Amino acid sequence: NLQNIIYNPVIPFVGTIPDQLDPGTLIVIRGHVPSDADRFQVDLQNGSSMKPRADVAFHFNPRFKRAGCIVCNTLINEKWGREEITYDTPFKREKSFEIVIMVLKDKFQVAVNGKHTLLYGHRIGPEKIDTLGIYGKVNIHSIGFSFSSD
Amino acid sequence: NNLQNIIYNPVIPFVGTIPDQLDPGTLIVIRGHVPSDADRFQVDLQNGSSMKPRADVAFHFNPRFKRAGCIVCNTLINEKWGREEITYDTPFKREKSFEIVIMVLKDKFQVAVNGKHTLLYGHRIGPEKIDTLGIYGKVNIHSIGFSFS
Ligand SMILES: OC[C@H]1O[C@@H](O[C@H]2[C@H](O)[C@@H](O)[C@H](O)O[C@@H]2CO)[C@H](O)[C@@H](O)[C@H]1O
Ligand SMILES: OC[C@H]1O[C@@H](O[C@H]2[C@H](O)[C@@H](O)[C@H](O)O[C@@H]2CO)[C@H](O)[C@@H](O)[C@H]1O
Ligand SMILES: [Cl-]
Ligand SMILES: [Cl-]
Ligand SMILES: [Cl-]
Repeated sequence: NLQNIIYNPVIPFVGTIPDQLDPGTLIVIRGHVPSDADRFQVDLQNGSSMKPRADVAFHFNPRFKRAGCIVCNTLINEKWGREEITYDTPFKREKSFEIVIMVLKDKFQVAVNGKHTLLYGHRIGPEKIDTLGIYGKVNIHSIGFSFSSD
Repeated sequence: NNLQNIIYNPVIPFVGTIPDQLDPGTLIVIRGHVPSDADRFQVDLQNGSSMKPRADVAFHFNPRFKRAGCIVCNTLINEKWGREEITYDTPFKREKSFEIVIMVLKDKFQVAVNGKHTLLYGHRIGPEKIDTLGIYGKVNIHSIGFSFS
């Protein structure tokens, strides 16, 4: 059911999501971490404004320093909320990945390389998300959606 | 019989509490028969048993028998149905017995009937929210049991 919106995008990438993130929607992102990455992020946004910065419903932020971790959070009206830090991370420098974000009624579920990684409860209604951004030190092969509606 | 909380010949419609969480690898095993004149039946994995307002249905597994037959799968959230996922390759038949095995995975249900893979259904509600098994419609149930993880 997977409809890619882009292949091999320049980073940072900001694109419109062409349908609503209804429960059962999948987001699939394939890419590769450069050898000298410190971090990258996948942001599910309400719009693409820079000034002031668009709300980030779901900020998914792998960080590579020390033992590595993933930080998840939400940006509302240019303020970050409570960090949810996952210390069990599958990402590594100079390694390829496939991220699958499953949109559920109450939360996102993320799996990497076919293995569950983390959950993150909705803080912004997922119906408000219309934009996906990818930022930081990462190579992206593809970004696709499997919409519930299709 | 390694199954757990086995019930025979429940009264239909059946609404029962699932006796443990639907963790990955959990099985729900339902043996029964399709009446000769069935239109449809359903197996519903529900968040509670409220009738009004109607409990959320994480997984509605709905064999339909008109025309060439099919299985409709869907989810009910806050009393509204989502987009149907229709399986046209259906193993069910009027007057035929079945054994349904629902395997719960972290990201989907995997359903087999009489030992044959039937369909996949990706989660729309987290399966940890499911505490209730409903069986409704034109169907005969011989047994229900579970294999937990
Ligand atoms: O919360 C996501 C957000 O983190 C910012 O950095 C935080 C940092 O994670 C924390 O350990 C420190 O105590 O506060 C910092 C200031 O906000 C990042 O700057 C931002 O890009 C997001 O990743
Ligand atoms: O989707 C499950 C749901 O279907 C309802 O019937 C649908 C029907 O399948 C569809 O063809 C039509 O467009 O809308 C009907 C109402 O949503 C059933 O009423 C319900 O019991 C479930 O089986
Ligand atoms: Cl940021
Ligand atoms: Cl949920
Ligand atoms: Cl119904």
